[PDB]
Amino acid sequence: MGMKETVSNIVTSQAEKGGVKHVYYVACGGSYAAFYPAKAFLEKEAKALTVGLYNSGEFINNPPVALGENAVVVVASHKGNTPETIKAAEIARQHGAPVIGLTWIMDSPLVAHCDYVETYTFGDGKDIAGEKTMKGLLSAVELLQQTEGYAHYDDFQDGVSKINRIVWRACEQVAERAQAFAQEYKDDKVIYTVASGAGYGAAYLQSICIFMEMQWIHSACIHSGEFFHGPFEITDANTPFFFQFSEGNTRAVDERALNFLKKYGRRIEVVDAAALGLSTIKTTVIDYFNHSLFNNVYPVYNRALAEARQHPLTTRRYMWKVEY
Amino acid sequence: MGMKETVSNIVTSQAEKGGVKHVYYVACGGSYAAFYPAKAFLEKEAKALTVGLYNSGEFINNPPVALGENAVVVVASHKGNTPETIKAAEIARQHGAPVIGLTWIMDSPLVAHCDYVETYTFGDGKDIAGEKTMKGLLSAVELLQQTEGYAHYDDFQDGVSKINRIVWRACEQVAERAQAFAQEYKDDKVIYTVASGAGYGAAYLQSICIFMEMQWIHSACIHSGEFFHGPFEITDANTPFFFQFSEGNTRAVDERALNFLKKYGRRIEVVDAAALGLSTIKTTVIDYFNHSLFNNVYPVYNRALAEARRRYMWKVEY
Ligand SMILES: [Mg+2]
Ligand SMILES: [Mg+2]
Repeated sequence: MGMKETVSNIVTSQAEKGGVKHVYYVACGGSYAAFYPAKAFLEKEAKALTVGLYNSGEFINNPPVALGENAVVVVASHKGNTPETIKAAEIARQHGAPVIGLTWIMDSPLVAHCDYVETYTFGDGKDIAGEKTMKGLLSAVELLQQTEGYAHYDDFQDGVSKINRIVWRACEQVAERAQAFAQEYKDDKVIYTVASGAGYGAAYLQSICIFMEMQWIHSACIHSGEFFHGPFEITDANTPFFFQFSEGNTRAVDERALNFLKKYGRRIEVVDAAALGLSTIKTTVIDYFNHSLFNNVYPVYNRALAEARQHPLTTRRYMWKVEY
Repeated sequence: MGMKETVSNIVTSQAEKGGVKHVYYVACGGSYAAFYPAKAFLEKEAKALTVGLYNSGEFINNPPVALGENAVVVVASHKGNTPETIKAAEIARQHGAPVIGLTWIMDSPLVAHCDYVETYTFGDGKDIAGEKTMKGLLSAVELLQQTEGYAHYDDFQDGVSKINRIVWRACEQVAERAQAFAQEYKDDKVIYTVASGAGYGAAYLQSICIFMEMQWIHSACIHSGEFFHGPFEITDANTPFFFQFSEGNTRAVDERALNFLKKYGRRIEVVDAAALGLSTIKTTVIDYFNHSLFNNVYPVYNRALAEARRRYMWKVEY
């Protein structure tokens, strides 16, 4: 790891200042959700490190008081020119926090405001062990490991060594179902997403990818636990559900939600990490690999849906500059 | 006992165990959203205390390793019978974490599983200074004050002393707009909510109230700062936006998002904290009072909407 080395440098420099006590992940768009696994990892595993996950806009208007020499700030920007994210790195450096930047473009303006820069694999055919989300997690595993010890580091590196094969085989495996999925939902206008736990970020991104295909109403990305309380999303609209079924410690919540939806006869596309072979990653760390699986399989489904859908030229279609 | 005394007993009791290092807020449904401000408070203000906000089902299936003698867990259930929340209190005591319970029902099962119980004001004419969201926050302000010190404790107490009158006055103030809102939106099926910062919880809860009236599609509750980066929730559905315009540190984020929506000719109902008298609270602490304000003014709009308008008969968990 580049990350192992980076964190080792940071842990050395800040020792005299009282150590790393706080980690802040800061990004917008698809870079924000990509750090959700790092946030979930530190919340689950840490005893003496705090973690905060911020949109760049909220961070620079309302930075925490702990921002200082005992904080590390990890910023991400695919192209390295998001103005709010650059200001975050700058505000961090002016408070004496070391900044790690994550970017595809090493020339970018962002780089000039980072103490350390890490890049990632990108595009069709990429190695998943080196992708943006995995680098964000590796920052968290190395900060924990090098400050207080991480009981399951070797299981984790075992996981990193398996995820790429798992994902490539999963994408092949969903191909026929994706086609059928496309025919079944090509005439819907709105679809809900459901998820829980450390892969939720991937579901949130998928909810926005569906929105970008369907372009009608941006629907709620429902946490699985929330069906059992108060209102639930079953009405005369007959909206279908795109259901992220996780491996790991929140699988029991997901199963309870899936059974609920089944008792109401809903239309549900289930995408099950267990059915896609995640289960060879050990129980200790499998929660943290859900995101990399789903986020790299959903494009197969999204491509099929797009291709199954053609629009009259009388229908206005929208495009955006989306932040990877 | 009240929060000040309850926290003193905890600091005393965990003194010889390493003291209190982590706070977990754990609830479901409306009680989850109600602890958003507490979480926001500790993440902004604490240098040495960690904070987590969990739904009970998540917490009981995936509890943090730091759950133990240096954690305080604050659980809330209005009727004190939500099973997941009770299980959360029990798991927390079994790990040796002091458990503070918030409930309206003082003989609920939940009380059997907490070390301390606090209650709150509820119902029309309640004192806002004692409402559930405010006891959540006060738990956080006392935890911070008695462990680490808090620079704005007195400003905070001042805010607490003002919020009741601010709220009941704002309720009267919006009454006529609420009627006009109900007429402009009575034929819509879906409406988005938009908010930022320490009061996001109240917008989330409003998203759920709108859906309970409209009963078509549960739409996104949009963070203001996500309208700076595409994609944007602007389509030919022409969905309107119920916009929570906060006072305090993220008011500039809100203002940018509102100007964007205006530039796009969207249909927007603006509820503005600065228009509704919140600005009497010191800017050092005003972020934390947005929730109490919006949460208590929304009902006026919601009742007007329902009046102006087979049904699903969902019950809310307060
Ligand atoms: Mg629900
Ligand atoms: Mg956006």
